Amino acid sequence: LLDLIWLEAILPKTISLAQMKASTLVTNQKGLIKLYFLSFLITILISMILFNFH
Amino acid sequence: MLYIVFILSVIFVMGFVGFSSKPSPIYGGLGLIVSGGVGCGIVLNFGGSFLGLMVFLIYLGGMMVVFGYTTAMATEQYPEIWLSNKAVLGAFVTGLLMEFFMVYYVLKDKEVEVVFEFNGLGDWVIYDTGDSGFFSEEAMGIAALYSYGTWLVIVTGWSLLIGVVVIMEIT
Amino acid sequence: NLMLALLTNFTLATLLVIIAFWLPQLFSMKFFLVAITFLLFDLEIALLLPLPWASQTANLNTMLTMALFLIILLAVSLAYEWTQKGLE
Amino acid sequence: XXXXXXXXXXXXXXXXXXXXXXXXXXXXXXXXXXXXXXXXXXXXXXXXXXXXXXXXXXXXXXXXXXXXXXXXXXXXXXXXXXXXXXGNSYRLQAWLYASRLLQYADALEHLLSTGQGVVLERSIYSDFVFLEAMYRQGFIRKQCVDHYNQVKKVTICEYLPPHVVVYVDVPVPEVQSRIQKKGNPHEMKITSAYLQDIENAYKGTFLPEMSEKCEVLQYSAWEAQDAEKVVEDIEYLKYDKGPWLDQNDRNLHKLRMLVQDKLEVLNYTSIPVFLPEVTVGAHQSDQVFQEFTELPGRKYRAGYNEDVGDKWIW
Amino acid sequence: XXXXXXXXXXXXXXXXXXXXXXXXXXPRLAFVGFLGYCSGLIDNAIRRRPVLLAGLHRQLLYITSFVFVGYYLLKRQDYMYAVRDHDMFSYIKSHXXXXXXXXXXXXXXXXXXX
Amino acid sequence: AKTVLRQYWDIPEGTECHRKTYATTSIGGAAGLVVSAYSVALKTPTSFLEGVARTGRYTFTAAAIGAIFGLTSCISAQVREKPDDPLNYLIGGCAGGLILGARTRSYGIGAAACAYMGLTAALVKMGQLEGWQVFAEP
Amino acid sequence: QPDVEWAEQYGGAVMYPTKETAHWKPPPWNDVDPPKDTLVSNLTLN
Amino acid sequence: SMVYMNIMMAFTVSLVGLLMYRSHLMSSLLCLEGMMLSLFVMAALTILNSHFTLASMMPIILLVFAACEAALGLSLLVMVSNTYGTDYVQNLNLL
Amino acid sequence: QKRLGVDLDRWMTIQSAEQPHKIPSRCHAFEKEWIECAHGIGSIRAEKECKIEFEDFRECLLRQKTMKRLHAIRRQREKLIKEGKYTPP
Amino acid sequence: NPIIFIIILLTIMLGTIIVMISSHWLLVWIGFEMNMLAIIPIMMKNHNPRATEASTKYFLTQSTASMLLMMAVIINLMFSGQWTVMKLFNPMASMLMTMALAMKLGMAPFHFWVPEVTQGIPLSSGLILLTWQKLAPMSVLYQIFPSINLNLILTLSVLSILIGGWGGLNQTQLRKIMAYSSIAHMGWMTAVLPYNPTMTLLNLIIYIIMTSTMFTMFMANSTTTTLSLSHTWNKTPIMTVLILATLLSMGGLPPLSGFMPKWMIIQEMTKNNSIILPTFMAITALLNLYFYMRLTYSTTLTMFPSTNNMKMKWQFPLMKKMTFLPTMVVLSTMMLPLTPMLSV
Repeated sequence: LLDLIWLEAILPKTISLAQMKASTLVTNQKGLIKLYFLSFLITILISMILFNFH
Repeated sequence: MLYIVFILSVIFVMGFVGFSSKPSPIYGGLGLIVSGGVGCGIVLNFGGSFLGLMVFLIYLGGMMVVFGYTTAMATEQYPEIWLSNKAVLGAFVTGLLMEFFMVYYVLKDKEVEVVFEFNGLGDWVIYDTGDSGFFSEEAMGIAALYSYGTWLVIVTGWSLLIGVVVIMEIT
Repeated sequence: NLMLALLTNFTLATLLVIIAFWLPQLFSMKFFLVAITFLLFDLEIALLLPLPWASQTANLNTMLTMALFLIILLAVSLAYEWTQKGLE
Repeated sequence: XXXXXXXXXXXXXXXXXXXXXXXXXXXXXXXXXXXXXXXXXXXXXXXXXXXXXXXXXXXXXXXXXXXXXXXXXXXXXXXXXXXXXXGNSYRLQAWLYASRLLQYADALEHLLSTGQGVVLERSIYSDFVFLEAMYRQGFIRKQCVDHYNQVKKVTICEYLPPHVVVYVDVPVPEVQSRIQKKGNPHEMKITSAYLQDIENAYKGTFLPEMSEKCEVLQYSAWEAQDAEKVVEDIEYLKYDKGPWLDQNDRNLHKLRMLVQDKLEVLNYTSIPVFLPEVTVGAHQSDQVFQEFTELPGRKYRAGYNEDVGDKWIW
Repeated sequence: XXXXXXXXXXXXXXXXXXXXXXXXXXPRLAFVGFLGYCSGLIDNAIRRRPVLLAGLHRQLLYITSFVFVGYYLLKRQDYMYAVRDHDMFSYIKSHXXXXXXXXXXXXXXXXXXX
Repeated sequence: AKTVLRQYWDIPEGTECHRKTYATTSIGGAAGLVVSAYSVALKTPTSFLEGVARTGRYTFTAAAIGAIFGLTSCISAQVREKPDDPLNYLIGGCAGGLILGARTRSYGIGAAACAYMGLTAALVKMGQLEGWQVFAEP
Repeated sequence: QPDVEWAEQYGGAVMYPTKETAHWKPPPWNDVDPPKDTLVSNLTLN
Repeated sequence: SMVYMNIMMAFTVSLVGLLMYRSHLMSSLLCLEGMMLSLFVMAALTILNSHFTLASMMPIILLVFAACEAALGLSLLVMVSNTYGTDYVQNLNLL
Repeated sequence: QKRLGVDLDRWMTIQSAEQPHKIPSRCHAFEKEWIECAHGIGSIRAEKECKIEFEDFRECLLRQKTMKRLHAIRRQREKLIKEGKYTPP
Repeated sequence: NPIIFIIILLTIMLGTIIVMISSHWLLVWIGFEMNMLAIIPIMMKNHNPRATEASTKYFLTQSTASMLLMMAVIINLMFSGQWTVMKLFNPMASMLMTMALAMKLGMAPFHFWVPEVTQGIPLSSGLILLTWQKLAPMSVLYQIFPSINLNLILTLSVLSILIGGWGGLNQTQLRKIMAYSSIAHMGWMTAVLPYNPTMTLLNLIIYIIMTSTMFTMFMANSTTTTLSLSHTWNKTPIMTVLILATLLSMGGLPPLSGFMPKWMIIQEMTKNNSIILPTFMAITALLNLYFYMRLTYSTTLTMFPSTNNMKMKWQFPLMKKMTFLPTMVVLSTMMLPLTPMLSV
């Protein structure tokens, strides 16, 4: 229970969730210049509306 | 009658709507002649004899004329009507309504703006220039000189040497 | 007026088209290299345009070395056009 | 850094009677090999035919590597009595294709620097004929053919000219009788179906070679063994519409750099894809690398070597 | 200081202030000199040559280049640290009000148990 | 806007929470719209009919996280004493990560990372003291 | 020791097996060759 | 002040035009001309109203360099139509 | 500049300089104030002492302070419809 | 490409000098365009269908980016008047200026072109130029680091190591791993700019040398992880020790030179009372290490890439500074403690 599973489950907890977060960037967006430029539309709006700076 | 430059600035934006919208490179190409030719009047009204006609010589009678070749070299597809296409008409109507709604606010002087700067009226204050100089007048009256800016002449000549050499090597 | 002078020519030009229209009732990429060189030379012409209108107040000795310099490189660009341009 | 501003330049002191000639695809029996030796009357240099020990024929120093040191399980006598499952089969032919490609690069390097006519016995544009003949019978699996085609598309396209002069010999179907009369006993008792398919595949190899506007001359068994007839035919025939006539400044300089280095030319020859008849085992690779380093030939490699040469420390 | 105020912009070494005296046979110079010898050991690993230590005698070029550039690089190090301290001491002398002095005390502190 | 974020710090000083719950929806809503804007780059099928469908699932759930977080913080403040504590927001942080398991029928994921989400939510109110600074000049 | 089966896991494809984009093929060894054809090539006139 | 309010709004339309793509690639280079056209009006008026004399040469130099990017980048457009059939932003191989 | 120019000079960049002719800039009276204020290092880096002189320089190019002033006069002149209004010109 | 190829390469070298020695805002625009017209031919070279796609993607994402810079140049005529590259003055101008610089250096919302452009180069010599081009807009940022609003510069640094730390995980292409290694290191570049201008340029000195050593180790042709795998057993075994040493230094590890920039980035940031931001920098730095960790398993482990074809002839590449610079890239921890002052 503990000395092999539960006490181990601190760093494998930050690997199983880390690889899930890793897959959401590499395999995400199957090529296409179209998709990357659609995301740049939002980034300017975040800096102007969502973040209060000028 | 009261305004001279302000009427031409509306036609300037009017020609620019066919760029955010996609009306093919044929009709989209036609926009730069409309916006360019009227755009000269915006420059010319405040002054600049040489610089005002440079748009006609390079931007209109050089830049877009080379763009006339490329439309035939790549993607010709026999020119089509820019009204039947989906989302193209939607982008055109939303493009004009962003500017034409501001035109209605010009009346009663003050208009609402996204920028912090106010517009007000500015008809006689639009030029905002006195007589001052008489003989060899205007800052744009002697616009370009080889003296003082000697370094700028060398690099411009260097960059135009690159263009001829590089484009020949690609093909 | 310049605006009144220009618009009169175009409005009479449009009217001539309607006369004929309304009244009666019953490949190769070698051309591209020529077009590009036109643009690149005309920009050197654009830099060499002020010469008769510019040289009035500025010092001649400072200008002489710089004025010829643009034309020399304009010939060097044509010197690169001699090392096999093509069949054109 | 590469020097092009210097006196040594491409196209200069070349092209005038310096074009490469090839006598390739002439059955299992070496009939083209004898005629190529007499064909070096007009040509300056003549190259030997490639075998299993062809890459190690010059390489570093004189003598060739012994059996396992050169390539693991590679013998021409072993292919005569070919066995299915665990053996040579394909990995000998992949080594044979790599060896012919390596000697072609050096012959092209000999052609570009100092204009001399080099005649090659069996070129790289003849190995696919030798593979497809064995494919008709149950010897090579379908997956190994796709491994061959991937190397074929990459390595060939990098070299600009195929061959200016091509010699294709079509002999009688009773060529096996001529092979039995030969001095080699191990080469004897070869399959008649493989030799017949080799002549059939050569018929569909000369036509695509002629389609690329390369000069080809056909010679029969009665027309074979002639020095005066072969030399006069090549000299009279003019090169036209071929891909050999390329740019002297841009094209010739780029092909020279790839042919100059042996490691650069064979860099694309090794495939990342794994195959059962390709020897993937790392355990055998570690022992082979240890024996090659312990060998008195290369050992330390590149010019300076202890107990072999050693001229100066600096 | 990052931005120049008294020092001249774009210098070969310093030239404005030369009096500092560079280090002679320093332990810092010996480590950069060791790396010059170390670069002449792993170069024979790239181009396969017999013996890393007892191989080609072009190693002298690698040692000298690390020493020559390193001597100039350490000269700037002694210069820049001096200017950093010079502007620091001048800031205290000119202002005086920013710096405060305190000496000799008898203050009670909390004692820990166990 | 940073002015919306500055309003969030002024309310918990007293006892009133009726206007605090209304302010929490705008924080979670606007932050959800950022992720909703990047999801358009994934290429949506057809037009408008499925375009609103992708924006609907992302924005409504993200606003729900902030709204419950604002509610649970005030329930934990009214019950018992103590004005502001990292332990007080840790209970509210667990409830915010609990509703992620209601999005998909799997019972875990949100409940599996409930301690992970609860600790990170507590870290925001760990920096109410002078000890923590996100951005600084001198 | 690592075998050929271990090398196929880190082979040129997507490093990470694909979730949605798996149609993208591996690139060639020394710069890919694209379409040889799909061109006009020589004009005809009557 | 008043004239600048319209051409700044014209600048934002040309900015979005660069960032927008639907099938055709030619629009971007047309928008690059328009962006430099809108910058040309903004530069000229500031020097013409508030006199400089020396600095009035700067937009003339700007006019030259505007065409340099609109020719050397325009030359790359033709190279796409040599490799592919017609110019498309939809037609790309890189990942 | 990350690397400064030594010996040879190629500038003519800043406002209020040796002009092409004898003709001066339109804001040259206000241009001199900003140069004379920010010539020292501890003036623009602090940006508190030169606050008054910069705002007068900002008034010259944009003319925003004069535009709002003329806006109030022109509106009030329009507001006097069917009322007493001054006319002399 | 004969003699004139060196001249084309010289104009990139001369192009950065124009950016380096500058006082005029239009002069750096000329300097950026000197690079624009000179990198594209080396991006093409052999002319490939993948090279045509990469060069067009390199042009369109960068030419529009520099056009946003020219707007900020023209706002410097409308507001503040003077043509000097000392301060940005207006907050309205800075918003368009910093985003134009982010299109080349910040990368957090503008990374999209990098993994496709870096992969699209057919030659190893073109890989050096993209890691050398990043020096040019850094000279601009070092000039105008005050006045610019820190709220929308530090977001370009925090998010970049997040997308850089996840964007290399699902990549086997060797050029693509180094493409996201840029964005990961660019977060450290756009973090020292608000907090003390020094060591920001030393971050380049560490990075550019470390990346130039990396691609020159790939002069023996390798484009994928599996193609770099067959190097220990079939090819030169002693060469892979230097590949191991450079990859270990790419991530944050103390006995190597690559930890020495990471020293002062946190040190100068902690002096400005900020603790919550440098903590996030250190945890995301672990994600960067993972790509190099998997790539060191081509050098340490067996992995079975023996193959039938074997090389006996000695390899002779270009290798300009592939022997002197890796020695500085492997060990400079004791060599450079006081050298922070020497750079700037």
